Amino acid sequence: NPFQFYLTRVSGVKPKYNSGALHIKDILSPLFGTLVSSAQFNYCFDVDWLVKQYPPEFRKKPILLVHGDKREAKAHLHAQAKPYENISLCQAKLDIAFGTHHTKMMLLLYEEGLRVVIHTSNLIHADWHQKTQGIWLSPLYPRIADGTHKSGESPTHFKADLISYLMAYNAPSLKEWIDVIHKHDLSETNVYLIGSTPGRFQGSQKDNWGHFRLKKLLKDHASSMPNAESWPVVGQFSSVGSLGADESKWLCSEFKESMLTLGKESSSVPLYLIYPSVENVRTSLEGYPAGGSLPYSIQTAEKQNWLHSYFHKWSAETSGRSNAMPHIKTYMRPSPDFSKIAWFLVTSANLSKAAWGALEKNGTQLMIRSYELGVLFLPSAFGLDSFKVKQKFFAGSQEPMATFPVPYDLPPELYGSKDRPWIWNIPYVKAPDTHGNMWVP
Ligand SMILES: O=P(O)(O)c1ccc(Nc2c(-c3ccccc3)nc3ccccn23)cc1
Repeated sequence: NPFQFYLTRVSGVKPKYNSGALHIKDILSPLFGTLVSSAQFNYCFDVDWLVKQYPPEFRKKPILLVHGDKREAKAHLHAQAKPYENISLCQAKLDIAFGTHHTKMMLLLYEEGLRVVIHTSNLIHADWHQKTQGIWLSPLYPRIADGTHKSGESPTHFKADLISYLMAYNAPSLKEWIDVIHKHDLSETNVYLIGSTPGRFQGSQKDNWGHFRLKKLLKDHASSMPNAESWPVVGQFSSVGSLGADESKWLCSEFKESMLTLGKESSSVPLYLIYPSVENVRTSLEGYPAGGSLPYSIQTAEKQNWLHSYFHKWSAETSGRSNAMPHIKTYMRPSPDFSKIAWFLVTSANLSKAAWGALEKNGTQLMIRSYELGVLFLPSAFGLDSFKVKQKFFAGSQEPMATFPVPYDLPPELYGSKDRPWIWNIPYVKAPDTHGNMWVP
């Protein structure tokens, strides 16, 4: 397949639903390359667990942890890392309040080349155990020969765009990785990078990041079709920020407007949001503890009850993962009958202004609080007008280079009248979960 989009392994499901899924130990195995060094961009790290995921023969190779922790949290991460002299740390600057470093990415330097992994899992055991998570695996990028002058650039501009993303950190450890990337040929890359970095972007930088980056790519590299107003937008996420007192403040104004863009010419578009209900969490493989990875607070939720009328249950029979709670985030543009999609994005970005950006200064400036990263699959980058949707995620299609593996069921199913969104800081004591327990925060 050309897409190289994988789910993580889920413990406990039938083997047929893990055939072609990847565990972290698979990604780091010597079969993927002879490791020289690596960078692990993430939010949360269990360092002892992380080192054990590397092959024994690679556990002393240099590792850079790129994180956003401050104050006592930074001290704790440093203390986790101090027993391993091969581990260095980069604290990503977060100079706007309430910002986070959420990007999940591995840079893997090998004797044979370079690989980039952009994915959705924290580097802790629980995120790779029984959750639905997404992975994009780059090709093995070969080194450009000493003395050869070539760009190594792809038609999607991925190499320069990944360097631009890393440049935003202004970090010496990441300039070293920028120089590694310069020395490699990334021209086979068929996805577009969509990043968020903290800042206030105007003018020539407005389109670099967040939802304006998405808009710009959709304007330049997608085509509008007849009855485009009938093609829904689907967003699927594991956390919800404060979106405002009604849908016009952000969600259905600037955010939906960027996501419905197609092509360069100048809304009734249905918007489906997929987010686990309480019942989804209760009956999940993990039970109520899965809700510790579904941060949606009651203080935020009670200020935006209008939002929950957009909410659809998690369902993933197609991948055997209805009970594997989602920590993947995805956004896509299906056709009215959900048989095709115009594009697909897998990203770290949840449904929040901090992640996607909020317009300021009379619509002239996009303000972003966090670091995020995802990859966009556009049909034009594969020589296609649209992607067919794969009927069964792990099955064998007649045209695998069309046929995009959407990991959950379409159409999404609206919450029922008795469903409620998972809210992680109130108790649930009416019905026990799959392990016999209640939820008492
Ligand atoms: O639907 P199928 O293809 O007929 C089918 C496939 C597998 C099984 N049994 C089964 C399971 C399992 C069964 C239920 C739920 C979770 C895991 N795990 C293993 C591992 C090795 C061998 C068998 N295993 C039964 C029927």
